[PDB]
Amino acid sequence: MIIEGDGILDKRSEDAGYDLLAAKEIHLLPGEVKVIPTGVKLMLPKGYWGLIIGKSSIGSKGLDVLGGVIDEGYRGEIGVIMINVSRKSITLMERQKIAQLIILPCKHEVLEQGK
Amino acid sequence: MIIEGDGILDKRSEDAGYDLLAAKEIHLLPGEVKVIPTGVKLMLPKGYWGLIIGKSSIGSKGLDVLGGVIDEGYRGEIGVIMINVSRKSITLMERQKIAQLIILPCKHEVLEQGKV
Amino acid sequence: MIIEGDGILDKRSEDAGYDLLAAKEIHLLPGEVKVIPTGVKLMLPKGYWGLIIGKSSIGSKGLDVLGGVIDEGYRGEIGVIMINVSRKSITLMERQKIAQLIILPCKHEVLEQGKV
Ligand SMILES: O=c1ccn([C@H]2CC(O)[C@@H](COP(=O)(O)OP(=O)(O)OP(=O)(O)O)O2)c(=O)[nH]1
Ligand SMILES: O=c1ccn([C@H]2CC(O)[C@@H](COP(=O)(O)OP(=O)(O)OP(=O)(O)O)O2)c(=O)[nH]1
Repeated sequence: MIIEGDGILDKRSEDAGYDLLAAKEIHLLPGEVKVIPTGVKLMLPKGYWGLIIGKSSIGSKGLDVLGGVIDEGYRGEIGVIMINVSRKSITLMERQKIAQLIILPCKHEVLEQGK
Repeated sequence: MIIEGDGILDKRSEDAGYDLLAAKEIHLLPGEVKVIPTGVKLMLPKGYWGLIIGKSSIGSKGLDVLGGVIDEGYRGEIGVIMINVSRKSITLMERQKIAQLIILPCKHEVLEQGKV
Repeated sequence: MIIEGDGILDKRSEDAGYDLLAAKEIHLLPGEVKVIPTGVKLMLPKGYWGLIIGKSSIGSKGLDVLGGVIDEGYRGEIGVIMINVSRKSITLMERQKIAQLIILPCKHEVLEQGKV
C-alpha cells in the first residue's frame, strides 16, 4: 500500500491493524476533544476503507478515540479524533502510538426507493 | 439495495458509507444517551450487515455512536444510539447528518468447544 | 470456530455477531477504567479478526466500552475494556451481556513510501 509520512508502522500478518503515531506532542485538558495529526497520507486499495479504532494501551488511560472512517478516495492526512474523558490533563508524546488503522472491504450498492 | 425513507443519502464509489440524517431535532445534555431516528428502513443484501459509525464533524464535538450494528435480519427503523461524552449540551438539527452506515460482509461460524 | 469458555453464545445466521457475557462480577468505581473479563479464548479463522462492539444498554448505564480489536494471532482470554463515566459505582454482574463480537476480513500489505 502507498503512503506518505512516517507516522504509521508496518504490521505482522497476524495483526489486524497498523499502528498510527502522533505527529507532535499533544496536551488534552479534561474533557477536551482533539483531532490528533499523524502526518500520514494514504492510498487505500480500490474497494477498501480504513477503520480508525483505539489501542487498549491508551484507552486504559481514559482516552476515547472516536471511531474514524477513512474513505477510499480521501487523499489528505489521517487525523485521530480523541477525547479525554478523565478528570485530569493528559500528554501524548511525539511519535507515541495513539491508534490503529484497519483495512476493511467496502461494498458499493446504489439505493432504490422500494418497500 | 432497497431502502425506504429519505434520512440516508446515496454515496460515491470513492465513499465508504452512506450518510444518515437526523429525522428530528435532538438535544443531548452532557453524558446523556438518546437514540436518534433516521426514518430509514432498508434491506441488507445477503451476506452483509450494516455498521453505523459517526462522521468526523459530529465526532469532533464529543458525540459518539454506541452499538451501531444493523443486522442482516432487521427491517425496523434505523436509530442512532448517540452519547454526548463532552462536558456541555449540544443540539443536532433536523436533517442534519449524524452518522454513516458502512455495509460490511457477514462471516458465520459455528462455535465448537475445544482446546485453543 | 474453536472457542474455549462460557462467555460466548452462538448466533442466528441473520445476526452479525456473538454475544459476550461478563466472566465475574465487576466493581467500577467512578472514573475507573476496567478490563471486563469474558473467560473465552478464540481461534479466529485465518485472515479474519474480531471486532468488539459494546452493548448499547451498558453505555447508557454510564459506561464507555473502548477499543475492541482481537487480532488473528491473539490466543488469550477476551477482555472488554470500559470506563466509568458517572458519579456512582456501577457493578456488572456475572453472565451479563456486555458486548458483541463480529468476525471481519482483514487486509495485509507492506507499507510503501510513494506519492498520493
Ligand atoms: O476519524 C476520522 C474521520 C475522518 N477523517 C477524514 C478522512 C476521511 O475519509 C475524510 C472525511 O470524513 P467525513 O466526510 O466523515 O466527516 P464530515 O466532516 O462529517 O464530512 P461531510 O459533511 O463533508 O461528509 O475525513 C479522519 O482523518 N479521521
Ligand atoms: O478490547 C480489547 C482490545 C484488545 N484485547 C487484546 C487482544 C488482542 O489482539 C491484544 C492486543 O491489544 P493491543 O495490541 O491493541 O494494545 P496495546 O497494549 O496498546 O499493544 P502494542 O503496541 O504492543 O500492540 O489485546 C482485548 O482482549 N480486548
